[PDB]
Amino acid sequence: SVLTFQQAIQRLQDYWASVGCAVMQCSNTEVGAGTMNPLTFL
Amino acid sequence: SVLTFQQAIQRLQDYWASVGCAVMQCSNTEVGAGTMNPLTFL
Amino acid sequence: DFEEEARSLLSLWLPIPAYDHVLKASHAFNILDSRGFVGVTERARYFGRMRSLARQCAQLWVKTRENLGYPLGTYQE
Amino acid sequence: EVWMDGMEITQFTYFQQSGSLPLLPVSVEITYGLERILMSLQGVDHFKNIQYTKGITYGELFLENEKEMSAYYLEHANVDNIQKHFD
Repeated sequence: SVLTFQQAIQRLQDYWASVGCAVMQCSNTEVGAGTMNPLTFL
Repeated sequence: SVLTFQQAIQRLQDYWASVGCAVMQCSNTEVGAGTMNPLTFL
Repeated sequence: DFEEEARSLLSLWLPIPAYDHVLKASHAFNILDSRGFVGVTERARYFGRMRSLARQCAQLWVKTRENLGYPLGTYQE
Repeated sequence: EVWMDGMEITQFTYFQQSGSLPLLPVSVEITYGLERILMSLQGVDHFKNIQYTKGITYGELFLENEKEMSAYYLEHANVDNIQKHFD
């Protein structure tokens, strides 16, 4: 087997790292959603 | 080839997860070090 | 205070901190809505102020990046 | 502290006080620093050449944040709206 939470991240990151995406860290200030991050809006 | 900057993390935090450490996320307040994060001083 | 600071920073051609302050300005409005001390008439005022600040902050990043020559690349067709 | 080929890369500590009350049991703290390691493991002298992922560099992500947060923390930080926030 049963998937756990801390390895779903490890499977969702090493996959998109092979397509060509560049994985980065999370936000810094409390974001009210998942879009207002400066890494996506700007 | 050589280790890039994200592979360093993607290997450190899975090795230290094979040993048995939980893998949390950082905080969301500005700190000067790590030993003052809420979950290693408290 | 955060709104005024964001406006002042944006007037100095400093995009990243100006937008950073907008996030902690917009968090305060949500926490105010959570408690329940925002009426039905101030909602429009708050939304208008926030959207005006966001609109005038967004069109500064494009003007800031064009002077650097677009180091990452350029899209055609 | 751990020296790999002359470079200090890591600190390694057993804790004994925290706050002002003694510890029981004692903790072990290991703290890697991941930009003083990557310059050694890669033959690079200036951080803005560290390869972040295949294609993109570290400078080309964090350079202007390094450059214009310095002007804030260093010259233009309003210094009374911080003296009030402290209290």
